[PDB]
This record gives sequence, structure tokens and C-alpha cells, in this order.
Amino acid sequence: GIFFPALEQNMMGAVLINENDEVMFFNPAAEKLWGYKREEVIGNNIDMLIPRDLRPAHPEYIRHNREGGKARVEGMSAELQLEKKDGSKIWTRFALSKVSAEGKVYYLALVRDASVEMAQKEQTRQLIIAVDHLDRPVIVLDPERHIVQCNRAFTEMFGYCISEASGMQPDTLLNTPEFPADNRIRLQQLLWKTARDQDEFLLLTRTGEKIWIKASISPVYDVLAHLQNLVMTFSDITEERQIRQLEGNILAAMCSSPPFHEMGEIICRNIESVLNESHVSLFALRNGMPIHWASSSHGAEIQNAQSWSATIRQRDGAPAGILQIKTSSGAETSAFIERVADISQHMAALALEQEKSRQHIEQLIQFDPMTGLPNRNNLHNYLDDLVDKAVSPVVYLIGVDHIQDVIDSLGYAWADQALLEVVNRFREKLKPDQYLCRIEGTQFVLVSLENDVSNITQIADELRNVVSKPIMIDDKPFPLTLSIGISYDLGKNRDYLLSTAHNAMDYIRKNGGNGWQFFSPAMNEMVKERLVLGAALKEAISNNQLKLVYQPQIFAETGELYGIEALARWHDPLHGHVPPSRFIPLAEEIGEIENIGRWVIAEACRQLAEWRSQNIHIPALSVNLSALHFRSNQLPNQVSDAMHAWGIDGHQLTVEITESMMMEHDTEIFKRIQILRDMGVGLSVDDFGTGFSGLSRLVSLPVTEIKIDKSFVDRCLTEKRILALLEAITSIGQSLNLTVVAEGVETKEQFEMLRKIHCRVIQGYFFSRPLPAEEIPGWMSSVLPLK
Amino acid sequence: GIFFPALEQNMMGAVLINENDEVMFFNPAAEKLWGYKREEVIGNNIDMLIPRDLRPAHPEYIRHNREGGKARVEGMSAELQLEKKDGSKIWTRFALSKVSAEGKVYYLALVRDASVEMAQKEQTRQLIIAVDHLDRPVIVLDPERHIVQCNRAFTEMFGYCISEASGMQPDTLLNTPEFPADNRIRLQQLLWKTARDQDEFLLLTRTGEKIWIKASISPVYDVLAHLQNLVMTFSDITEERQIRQLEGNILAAMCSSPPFHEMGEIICRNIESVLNESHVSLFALRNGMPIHWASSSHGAEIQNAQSWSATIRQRDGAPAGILQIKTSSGAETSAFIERVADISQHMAALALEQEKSRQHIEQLIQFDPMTGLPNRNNLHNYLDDLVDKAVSPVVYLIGVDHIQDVIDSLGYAWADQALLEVVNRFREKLKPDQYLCRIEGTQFVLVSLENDVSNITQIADELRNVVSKPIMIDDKPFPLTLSIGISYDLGKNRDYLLSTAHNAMDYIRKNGGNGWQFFSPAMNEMVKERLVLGAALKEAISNNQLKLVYQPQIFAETGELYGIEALARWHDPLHGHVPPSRFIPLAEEIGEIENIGRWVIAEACRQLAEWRSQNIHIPALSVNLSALHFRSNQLPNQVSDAMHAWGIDGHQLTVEITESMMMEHDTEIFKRIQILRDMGVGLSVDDFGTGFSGLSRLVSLPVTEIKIDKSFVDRCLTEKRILALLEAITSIGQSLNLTVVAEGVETKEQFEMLRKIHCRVIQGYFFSRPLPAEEIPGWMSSVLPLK
Ligand SMILES: Nc1nc2c(ncn2[C@@H]2O[C@@H]3COP(=O)(O)O[C@H]4[C@@H](O)[C@H](n5cnc6c(=O)[nH]c(N)nc65)O[C@@H]4COP(=O)(O)O[C@H]3[C@H]2O)c(=O)[nH]1
Ligand SMILES: Nc1nc2c(ncn2[C@@H]2O[C@@H]3COP(=O)(O)O[C@H]4[C@@H](O)[C@H](n5cnc6c(=O)[nH]c(N)nc65)O[C@@H]4COP(=O)(O)O[C@H]3[C@H]2O)c(=O)[nH]1
Ligand code: HEM
Ligand code: HEM
Ligand SMILES: [Mg+2]
Ligand SMILES: [Mg+2]
Ligand SMILES: [Mg+2]
Ligand SMILES: [Mg+2]
Repeated sequence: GIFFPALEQNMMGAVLINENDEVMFFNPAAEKLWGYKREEVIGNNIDMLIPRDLRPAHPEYIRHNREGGKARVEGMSAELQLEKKDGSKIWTRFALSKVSAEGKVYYLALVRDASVEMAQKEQTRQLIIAVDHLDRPVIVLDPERHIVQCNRAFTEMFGYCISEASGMQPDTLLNTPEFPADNRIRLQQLLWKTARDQDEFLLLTRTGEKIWIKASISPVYDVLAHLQNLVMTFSDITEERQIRQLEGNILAAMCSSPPFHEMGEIICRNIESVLNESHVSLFALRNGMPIHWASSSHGAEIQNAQSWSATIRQRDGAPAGILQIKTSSGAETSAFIERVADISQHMAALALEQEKSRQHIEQLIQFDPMTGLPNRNNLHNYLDDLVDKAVSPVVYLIGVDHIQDVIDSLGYAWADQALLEVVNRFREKLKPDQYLCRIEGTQFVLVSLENDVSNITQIADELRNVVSKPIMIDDKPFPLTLSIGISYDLGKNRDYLLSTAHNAMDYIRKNGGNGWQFFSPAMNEMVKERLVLGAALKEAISNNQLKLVYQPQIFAETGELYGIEALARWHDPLHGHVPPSRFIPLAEEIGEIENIGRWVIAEACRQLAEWRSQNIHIPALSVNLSALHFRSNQLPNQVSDAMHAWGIDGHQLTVEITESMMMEHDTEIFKRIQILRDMGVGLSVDDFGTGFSGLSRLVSLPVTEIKIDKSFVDRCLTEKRILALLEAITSIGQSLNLTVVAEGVETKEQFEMLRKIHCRVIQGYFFSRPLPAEEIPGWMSSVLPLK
Repeated sequence: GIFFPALEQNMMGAVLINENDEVMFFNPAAEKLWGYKREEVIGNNIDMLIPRDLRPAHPEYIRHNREGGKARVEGMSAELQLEKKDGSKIWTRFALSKVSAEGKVYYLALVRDASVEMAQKEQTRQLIIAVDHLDRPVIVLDPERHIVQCNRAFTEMFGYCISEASGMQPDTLLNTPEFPADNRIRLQQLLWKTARDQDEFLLLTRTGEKIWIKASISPVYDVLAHLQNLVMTFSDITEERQIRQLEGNILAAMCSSPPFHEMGEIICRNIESVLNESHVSLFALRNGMPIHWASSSHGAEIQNAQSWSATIRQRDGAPAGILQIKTSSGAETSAFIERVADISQHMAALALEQEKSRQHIEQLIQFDPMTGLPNRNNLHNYLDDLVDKAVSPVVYLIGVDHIQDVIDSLGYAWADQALLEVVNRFREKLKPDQYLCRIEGTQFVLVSLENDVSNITQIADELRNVVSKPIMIDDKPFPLTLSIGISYDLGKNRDYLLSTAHNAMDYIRKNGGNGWQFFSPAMNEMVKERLVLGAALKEAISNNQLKLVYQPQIFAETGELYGIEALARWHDPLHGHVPPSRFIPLAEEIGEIENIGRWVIAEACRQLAEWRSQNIHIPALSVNLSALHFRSNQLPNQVSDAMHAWGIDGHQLTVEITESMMMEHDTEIFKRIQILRDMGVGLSVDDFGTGFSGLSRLVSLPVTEIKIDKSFVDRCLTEKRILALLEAITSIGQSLNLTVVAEGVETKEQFEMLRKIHCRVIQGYFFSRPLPAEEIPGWMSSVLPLK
């Protein structure tokens, strides 16, 4: 047989044993494997080749195998420790063969030196230990981008093992959630990058949780500079992204320069959002003492909690503050607490140097570096100057509320721009004698010098409705609102005024939303009374409870009634008699002048209808109209309706407009005046505030009557210089066909002094007090003529 | 036998080839590796067993080995690929033996399925790559207390390789090379005795520099819970503190909101300081084109520069930039490089997101967040709207020079306060029609609608003069100065207007500032002509080069001279005759009105004395004065001097004022007028801008003459309505003893139509043109009376 020399020249070792456990063959490699010799071993027992641990208990195994008769020798199949002659224990791999030759059971063993293979196995055991020890998910991929090796951290975080996660792309079994736009494409693209790269993904666990991971792919090239493998390292970056969101939010705050305490609050809120059910406290070092900058309002008690304190230092190393975080022990990892506290320490450190720089310069600066408005110090100086000069100012604290919506929808920058738009609206509606300043954030001060409650109410209404129009920000409306606190005393102090106005403003802010309120509710009950009176006036106008009273006008010489003026009256069961000189400005403020005009015109035409049905001539009726009633582009329609519904065509009706209308210069108003005058209804102008150039323009824009006011007729007695007004106006009267109507006559001397200038018509108490309609005909039929 | 059946049932596959290279042996072990059976391999050639890619190459090796005749075949000692019957390939390990018996040479090839062994080797290679990509130094220690396996980070941060550190231990002997650290006994005995230990060392490197390293040690137990292995992970405390400090410093720099290039440079310097001897640069993507953002100015060539590139990604979406850091090879650990790259990549992502946000801020917001003023965007919109409405705007570009003085002396905060001081001054002097904007920093833009030199120069002078008083910063003056460029051209656009204004402003700034300039030629030429004309007027007034010319006023009936009016005339050799309507507004603009008033009064009194020297009665002389002349508390002094230096007491002199003076309401001016009237000098009022109430107050503050303007007298011909104006004015005249003077008569019909109203006196071209004083007595002696 040629196998004997084949085994002699072979690399393996052949040790064939006969029935009596005697070695019948010994190849040269057996000398290297055992340190023996063929002369020493051949013919002798196998006891020399067995490890000393179990030398005598091995013929028992051999004998047990001998009687079985099985073909294959399934035993002796694992790498086993073999001890040499010198005592060294190498690792060998065996391969047995039962040879039943000539009725005798032989045993052949193809021993191979498993030293190198088991050194590889020891190396891979150590590498498995080192790769499962670090808790760092690492996978390895072929050029086809399929997983070939994974680790224990990867299994822990994704729930897949080497058996399941092998041969498939790391996206087929780790598909991203429903959102398909970017995650799937980025995950598929990272796997096919030929250079070192990395990305961040949402991957799905076997159970189904959403975990943000950071995957880093790097190629490993062979000797021939060819792609051999691609290793992917996954980092669980849930906490990393939490701290990154913290960094982003603190950056967006600090770069936008927020207030000190609000910055502390947002820092604390981010820390709590990263560390659930914890307590956070933050202190600055002022004069070496702790000053409480901010802390979370969630002061829940925690048992066996750990408190980590970090000394917030300055740039040069000097201490600046203390940042203390108390949290449940074991709920959040200590190293994560360290990293969060360190990053927040740097953030709050820069915030603290900024605040320290601002601290010794805020008392010296005079302007707000944001909106360009004067600051609290400038306001204090201005108020001190006012009180020293003995002037009583009125302070409006304006709180621009509902700013948090733009804060959390757009950002601090866009919210500050909303503030700028609001203050620019304030500037465009501002007045020369008003002082505007910013005290703290959304809080402004308007210092005015208006004493009247009506003026204060009008200013408050204009301030509250300037923000009624939505604020346009990035093509997104924002309905901001104002809480106004009004403080005013005869004089107490700037501190007192500010404190009272702040009390009012915080009351309004906490008890609802937009609105304005006085301090000292004795000045708010007045507003309530005026509002209820206005509501009563509106409902009386609606329900037709108003009344008109008529005052005859007389000719100078003939003693004949030129006309009667319809003066409004009101009588409420609760308020008694409300004078026109009290409810006409109220109607102007509310917006009831239009309704009053329609009502007076309709009632006047109706009463003309009855006084024509019965035998009364009623030559002319003068109806009072205001500025808004004429500026509205509707008047001639209802005036013509009033004439043609009762046959009272305009040669009888007359309108007296305010001198403010003549002072105003509006082409549309002038055209409407001309159209009305064309219809035959007369026109009268009272008072002489408008100049004689205005009166000549009024000659151009035709009228019929000019009224001399009671304020001038009263001084006609004493001031003899104003007789020229009456004389000249009368002269214009007979020059260009105007009727002059003296008002406010009360005494015989006052009438007879105007008698010489030959005034056309006279109206006042000297001839008839305003008489009710039910006895106007009695006066007509009894008194006229008067002479 | 002991040859054939020995290897038939063996695990090792046995194949034998004879002289004719024909296979003779084949066993089930080789069947399981080739796919064939014992009916297709015996007899036929070895050609089928070879893989298809090596069939022609293989057979020469057998012949070469036969020729060589060597006993031990060193060939095929490595693993070999194997092609099965079906075409699949597996790895196998060969043991080749040659037989020289019976004069024949056979070949036996004991094959073993090296599939599992080579899978183990590939697994070991993959695990080695994975451990090298672990980002933390890891060492594995045997129970014999020595070092077995290292990492790549360990080799990078200590310089010790697997060949040097393997077998023996450079841990017990190299942990305390020169510094004992008082923990060698811990690392020797307590390290293998306790479990889960850790401490800090000063273990040295190849260089020997002292570094603080963590030595976290954990034991790995076997099934018997015995000390199978240990693992020690290292972490450089210096590296950890440096990587925390890098993040802190970068975040602090980013919190200061620096420019984009400065932020890139700051990241560059921080990365270089963390990694000395490095060239670092950043690029930011722009529409897919990577542009240069920042780079390290140290351009010295770096030897063996390994470059690490990182791809910036925002919170979600496409890449935003690149960051490349090239450092000398071996300078720092790859894990250190990767950590620095990751931190700086997230920092650069934050910086790019912040710059995108700032681009949105500069692109959409219409207000500057430092002064509350509109920015260049609002300026563009306003000018575009105006030019689309086709109204020509006038643009002023103002620059506040000399700001570096405040910046250096008091810092940036007080420079900010100075800019807000100037902006508040602009706002205080601002007019409702004007629009104010802040294009950038030192510069501002004011947009107006008035377009004429007399107003442009005035508003530019006001803007330049608003900074006459130094800005009070911390009780310290600072004299800032203004450079203004003015642009106005009909029909042009905002780009042209802004460019021209900036050209003018830049030119004046380069020339030295402290002033303003128009764009384009002939505009500054008109300005210079006006300036030289004003200087000539000033010197002519000083040197008494002006003259007076007198226009007689006649009575309606008697044809007697009521008075003459003194009208200023000037004859300059260069400018010829300069009309009063041309040089009086110039005097108002410059400030020569007072000098003109003194000269006119003095010369009028001198000519009155000269005429009194001979036989001239000259009942009255009228002298024109302006508003600014009477607003100073000096008028009565020189007027009384003029009367009493020539005996021309005010019963002959007369003063006519502007209607704007009576429009104004000043108690001091009224008292001065009353005092002057008490001296006997008359007063006259021209034009009828003031109202009739103003005329009655004028009667209260007595006057003497009312003049009907030529503008009204001309329209008296056509507009028949304004006859009432004259009638009423004359009526007031005879009512309260005023003289009415009708100006600007030209025709006999114009005279006769005003005759019927009985106007007191008439002045115009119908009776006498303005005559020089040298022949005025000739007119007196030859013309009067006129009738
Ligand atoms: N002491 C005194 N007073 C005299 C004398 N002659 C008339 N009066 C008063 O003068 C007022 C006439 O209305 P007015 O002067 O246009 O001033 C009116 C007018 O401006 C307004 N007003 C009155 N009625 C209306 C109306 O229907 N509509 C509107 N829009 N305003 C009205 O209310 C003002 C006050 O009206 P009244 O309270 O009725 O006060 C009446 C009347 O009582 C007199 O010899 N002595
Ligand atoms: N076409 C025409 N013109 C007539 C007629 N009658 C008079 N004039 C002119 O009308 C002007 C009247 O001067 P003014 O209206 O007071 O307005 C004066 C006055 O405001 C100003 N002015 C003239 N002299 C003086 C002066 O000495 N001092 C001051 N402060 N202003 C003066 O210059 C203005 C222009 O006066 P002049 O150009 O000198 O022209 C004079 C006079 O010559 C007439 O029938 N037809
Ligand atoms: C380092 C050297 C050796 C070690 C560690 C060793 C140990 C073992 C072990 C563990 C078994 C299996 C026991 C069982 O399955 O219960 C076995 C069985 C056996 N050994 Fe060894 N032995 C060694 C040397 C040898 C040699 C040189 C031969 C030469 C013929 C041999 C012949 C056998 C036979 C025939 C069996 C019976 C296998 C069976 O019953 O399945 N042994 N020995
Ligand atoms: C998949 C199967 C086989 C492959 C891939 C293969 C390939 C090779 C290679 C690469 C060598 C050169 C090795 C070196 O230079 O280090 C070689 C040599 C040789 N092979 Fe093969 N072979 C295969 C099968 C066989 C078989 C089955 C036999 C004999 C039964 C054989 C006999 C030889 C001989 C005699 C040499 C000469 C070695 C020397 O002279 O040093 N080969 N073969
Ligand atoms: Mg009335
Ligand atoms: Mg009245
Ligand atoms: Mg004049
Ligand atoms: Mg004039």
C-alpha cells in the first residue's frame, strides 16, 4: 500500500492503533506534535500520547467504542488539548476512522495541528468580547451592502440577531416610518456612498418604537485599492438630539437677546424637557451672594434624589453663578446629567457675562437698543421733571398681550418685529404732546397731559383699535390685543403712578384679554355711567322716544315768523331730562348722529304734514345737521324721500351745518352741498370761526342764512369793538341776499341795540322760548304779530 | 486492508492520482465537497475537479513536481477555492503527499472543508475592522495578567502596536514609567482581584509626555463564573476636557452673533487650537455650488496632510455645506478627529441655519431691530410705490461721520446710544410728509416730495444743523458731523436715485464731510450762483449799495397824495437788476432780513429829512417789514432811534406787516406791536388770508390800513361775487376808522368799478409807477392834484 509512505511524507499526523492499543504507525509530523520518536513509540502502548488529566480513563472509552460496530466514529470531534513530552499543551484537531481489518478493530487518527485555527478562535473570542463590551452598535457590509456581522448593542437597540439580520440591506428590515420624503431616500443613499459619510435616520425596532439613530458608513479598501468592506457604526442619538434641540433653542434665544429671567426660564424649560420630572435652580453671584435668576415651577418632591451642582464660571475663570439640577437617581444617567449641565453652564455663563455687562450700564443708558424708544430711566427723568414743574401727567401702561403666539409660531425675531410694527402704528397715530417709552418687554408707557375723561377714553379707544387690524407677519395675520392701565392723580409721585397703572394693567391682563381700566374706580364708575347713558340714548333713538321742540324766529320790522328751528329733546324715566348740550356730543362719540339726523328729518316732515293738514302756514323749518351726516354719501336720498313722501318740497325745509364743515375743504362735501342747495332746501351757517375768505367761498357755494352766535351777541353789550362783525355781516346780507339770524337774545336793550343795524331775523327768549309742538299752533294763532 | 478502508469513512476527503493523472481514490467526504459520486471520478482525468478557470493552467504543475521529485511539497499550503459539480465554490485546505514506490509516482491530496475555518478567518478580519472602528481605546487582558489584543485608538493615542504590546505586557511595566501614580499595585493585584473597577493614571507614550488616562476595567466570566478575561477601556481626560471646551467655546462665539465669515474663522481657529498644526476650512452651499466660506490663513504646507471632510445637514433636508480639516498624519487619534469633526459639523449646521434665518430677516422684515426705523426693503417698496404712482421723490442720503471716536472711547454700547440719539433728533425734526429710513449703519435716507431748491437747501441745512450740539454721552460731549447727498431727477427710478445720492455723499465724505451736495452738474452750479448772489447782497447791504423807490397812493375823490410806499431796489454790476421778489426770499433764507429792515428804516428817515429840508409835505411813508424782523426784542430801539435822530416822529411813518404775522398768535409779538403803535406809527395789513375774526382781533390790537391785494382786484373784473368782499371791507373801514388801499389798478374801468364802493385810496399803475426819489418832488409839484 502506498498510503504508508503517503502518510510518511504527509503534513498530517497518522497514529494508527491496533487491538491492544499499541501504536503501529508513527509519521514524522508526530515527532513535531509530541516530541517522540518512531523507535520510542512503535510497538508500545498509547499511554504516552494521552494528556495527564485522564490518562488511565481512556481505554474504557476505546473499549466502549470497540463493541459498538458503528461505521463512523462520531466521537473525538472537537478541538482538544494535547500535552507534549515536555508538558506543553498544544491544541489539536482529530479525525478518527474505525478499520475492521482481518476481524480486528483498528483506529486511525488524522491529527492536525489546530494551533493556528484555535489561535484564530481565541482571537475572535477576544474580539467578540471587545466588541460586545463597548455597547456600541457596529455592523459590517459587503460591496453588495448586505449585513455580514453585527454586535450585541445593535441587537439590543434594534431587536435583531445575526441569524435574522444577515444578507439583506439595512433598510429592507429597518424601513423608515410613514414619512417617505427624506428618510427612506437618505438611508438608501448612505448605503451607496463610496467615501466616508454619515447621516441621521428614524428606524423601526422589531417591536415598533421610533428611535433616532446616527449611522456612519466608512469604506475599508484592500491592498489593490479596491472596496473590500463598508463598516456602519450606529449611535443611539435620542439624548444627543435632545441636547441638540436644547442647543438650538438656547441659540435662537440668546442670538435674539431675550430678557434675563425669560432666558433663565427657557433654559430651565429645555433642561426639564430633556430630563423628565426634575427640579432646576439657577443663581447668579452678585457681590458674592446668590441671586435667584430662574427655576422651574414644577417643585415636585423626589425621594432619594441626586443633586448635581455646577459652578458657572466666567471667561477668565472667576466664578459667576451656581446651576443646580436635582433628579431621580437612576432615572437619567449621571454622565448625561454631566454633559447637559456643562452645556447649560456654558450657555448660562455667556448669558451671565452679558447680564453683568448690562448691569452697570442700564442705569446710565437713556434709550432702548431694540426699538429706539426712551427707556425706564428716561421715563423716570421725564416724570421727575414734570412733577418738579408741578404738572400732573396721565400714564397709560400698554401691555401688548398675545405675543406668545408669534413667539412660538415664528420666533423671537419676528415677535420683536411685531413689536416694532405696533410701536410704528403708535408713532403714526402719535401726537406732539405725548411721550412714548418702553419699560419692560411688551410694556410701554404713554405719558399724556390730558385731564378730561372723554379725551382719555378717546385716546384709549384709538390705542385699543390701532391693533384691531391684524399684524401681518410673513403673510400670517396675528390678532394682538392691548391691556391698558390708566393712572392719574393731582400729584403723588412717578413711582406711585407707575405702581397704580401696573396694578390696573395686571388686573386687566389676568381677568380676560383686551381692554382698558382706570385706577381709583371712582373714575371708572363714571365711564360705566356714561356707557349706560349711551346705551339708553341708542335704545331711545331706536324706539322713537325722542321729541322735538320748536323756537320761532321773528322778522325785525314786520314781526312775522321767518321760521322755526327744530331742537332735539329727550326724557328718560331713569336719567330725567338729558340736555342736547349733553347727549349730542355723546351721540357724536357713539355714532348716533346719523340716526338722529334721519329721525329729526322724518319727524320734522311729518309735523309739517299735520301743520299743513290744519290751517298753519309754517313758512320755514330749520333742522340741525352735523359733519358726519353730510360727509356720508347718502343724505340727499332720504332728504328727497322726506320731501316727496309728505309734499313738503324743499322751499320750506332748511339745514344749518356746523362751522367745522366750512373749515373743512372737501370737494365731495362741497359738491353734495351744491346738489342739496339745487333742490331748493335752504342752507345756514352758524358762528364766525371761518374767515371772510371762507364766507366769500360760501357765496360761491350758495347759502341763504348766516347766524350770529349767542357767544358774540352776549359780548355785543360790553365789547363795542365786535359791533363791526354784526355790521359787516348784515351789510353782506343786503349786498348779496343773505338773511342774518341773531341768536341768544334775552333783554329788550339787547334787542334794541341790534335793531339799529337792521338785522333780518331774531331768535331767542325775548320773543319765544322753545315751545312744544302741541301748542305751537296756539302761539301761531294768538301771538303773531308781535311788533 | 490498512490503506483503502482507512480513509473511506474518514472526515478528511481522500483523493489519489496515478501515473496517467487519473483519479483512483474517492470517498464520501470528498463527495460532500465535489457533488460527484464514486461512479464519475474514478478512471477519468483530473480535468473535471479543477475549477473551470484553472483547467489549462493546472496540469503543468503535476509534471513540474514529478520532475523535481521533492519529498515535502511546500505547494498548496494555503487555502484554495473549489468549484463543485453544480458550479458552487467553497474554500478547502489541502495536504499534499507524494509516493515514490514500485518505480511509480502517485499524488495524494487530503482535502478538508476549510469553509468553516475560512469563515472563522473572515469573521476575525471583520471583527478586527469593527474593533478598529470603535472610537475608544480597548485592551484585553488575560488571567496571566498580560496584554493580548489592542485597538487602533490605543495605537493612535499611545503609539504602541500589537506586535510590541502582544505576548508580554507593556501595562504593568509601562503604567508607571517615571511617574508612580501610586496605583501600580492596584493595576497588578487588585486589578485582577476585584470587579468593575476604574481610576485615572499618567501612563506615558512612545514620546513620554504626561497624559491623564482613565483605566476602566471589567472582568468577563466563563460558565464556571471564573476569571476568563478582563477588558480595560481608556479615555484621555485631556481629550475629553478639550472636546468639551471646543463645544463650549464654539457655542459661546456663536452666541455673540458674528458675521458668517467671522463665524467660519472662529470655528477654524478653535479646531486648529484643539488640533495644533492643522489647516481647516469651511464651505457653504449656494444653489448647489460650494462656495468658499472660511479658511485658515496659515498657508504653510502641511506634510502628509490627511484631510477629513464632513457634510453639513440642517435639522431635516438637503446638505448645506462642507467642512474640511487636514492635519499631519499621526498628529492625533482618528477617534479624536472624528469627534472634533462631528461637534464642529453640528456647530456649522447651527451656524448655517442661523445665517439662513438672518437672510430671511434681511429679506422680509421691513424694520431695523436697533432704531425702530424702516430698512432698505421698506425704502425700496416706498420709492417703487411712489415712482409707480408717477410722483417724483427727492432723496437725501445722510452719513454720520466721526463715530470711531465714540466707539474707541466708550465702546460699542455708547456708539449705539449715540446713533439712537441722532435718530431721535431726526424723528423730533421729522415732518408728516417726509419718510425716514436706515439703509445701513452710518447712513440714513430721508425721502420727501417737495422738489425745489429753496426747500431742498433748507431741509438739508436743518438736517446738517440738528447735530450742532455735541451728543451728551455719559456726561461727555462728542461732536459728530454729517455728510449729505441729494438726488432728484424727474421720471427716474429708485436705483438711479439711490446711486446718485450715494455718489454725492461719498464724494463729500472723501472731500472731508461736514456738508451736503447735489448730484449731477448745473445743480451745484445753481446752488453756487444763489450763494454768490447772497454774498453779493450781504456786502451790498453792508456797503449801502441798495436804493429805494416810491409809489404814490392817491385819494379816490380829491386826487390828493395819501402816502408813498418805499420799495427796495438793487443794482449790482454783475447781476444787473435784481427784483425784490428775487432777493427778499433770499434774505429770508440767509438771515439778511434784519439788516434790510434797519437799512430801509434808516434810509427812509434820511430821505424824509432830506425832503423836509425843502418844501415837501409828504403826509405818509410806508415801509415793508417781515415776520422775523418783529420776533426779536430790538425793533423799538432802532425805530425810536430813526425817529428821534431826524425829528420824523411816527405820525408820518407807517409799517406794513405780513398776513402770516397776524395768523400767528404770540403774546410778546402783540405786546411789541401795541408798544410800537403807542408811538404813533401806523400799521397796515395786506392780503386777506386771516379771517374776519382775526380782523376783529386786529381792531382790538389797533391798526390803521387794510390793503386789497392786486390778485383780488384783478379778479374783481371777472368774478362778480367778490365785489361783496370790497363792499364789506370798506363798510368795516367807515365803521371803525380804517383806511382801505386798493392795490394793482391798471385800467380806467378797473378804477371806476372800485370807485362806486368808495375805496379810500387807490395805488397802482393807473396813477403812478414807482418813481426814483430824485424826481419825486417833480411829480409832487407837477401832477397833484389828479382828479
Ligand atoms: N340762554 C339762552 N339760550 C338760548 C336762547 N335762544 C336759544 N337758546 C338755546 O340755543 C340752542 C339752539 O341750538 P344751537 O344754538 O344751534 O346749539 C344746539 C345745537 O348745537 C345742538 N342741537 C340741538 N338740537 C339738535 C338736533 O336736533 N341735532 C343736532 N345734531 N344738534 C342739535 O345742541 C345745542 C343746544 O341746543 P339746546 O339745548 O336746545 O339749546 C338751544 C336753545 O335753548 C336764548 O335767548 N337764551
Ligand atoms: N403789475 C403791477 N404791479 C404793481 C401795481 N401797483 C403796484 N405794483 C407793484 O406791486 C408791488 C407791491 O409790493 P408788495 O405787494 O408789498 O410786495 C413787495 C414786497 O413784499 C417786497 N419788497 C419790496 N420792497 C421791499 C422792502 O423795502 N422791504 C421788504 N421787506 N420787502 C420789500 O417785494 C414785493 C414786490 O414789490 P415790487 O416788485 O417792488 O412791486 C411792487 C409794486 O411796484 C400795478 O398796478 N401793477
Ligand atoms: C490529546 C489527545 C486525546 C484526547 C484529549 C482524547 C479524548 C477523548 C474524548 C473526549 C473522547 C470522547 C469521549 C466521549 O465521547 O464520551 C475520546 C474517545 C476516543 N478516543 Fe481519544 N483522546 C485523545 C487521544 C486519542 C488517540 C491518539 C486515539 C488513537 C486511536 C484515540 C482514540 C479514541 C477512540 C477510538 C475513542 C472512541 C470514540 C467514541 O467512542 O465515539 N484517542 N477520546
Ligand atoms: C480546487 C482544486 C485545486 C486548485 C484550486 C489547485 C490549484 C493549485 C495551485 C494554486 C497550485 C500552486 C500552489 C503554489 O504555487 O503555492 C497547485 C499546485 C499543485 N497542485 Fe493543485 N489545485 C487543485 C487540485 C489539485 C489536486 C486534487 C491535486 C492532486 C490530487 C493537485 C496537485 C497539485 C500539484 C502536484 C501541484 C504542484 C505543487 C508543487 O510542485 O509545489 N491539485 N495547484
Ligand atoms: Mg342752531
Ligand atoms: Mg348758536
Ligand atoms: Mg407792501
Ligand atoms: Mg400784495
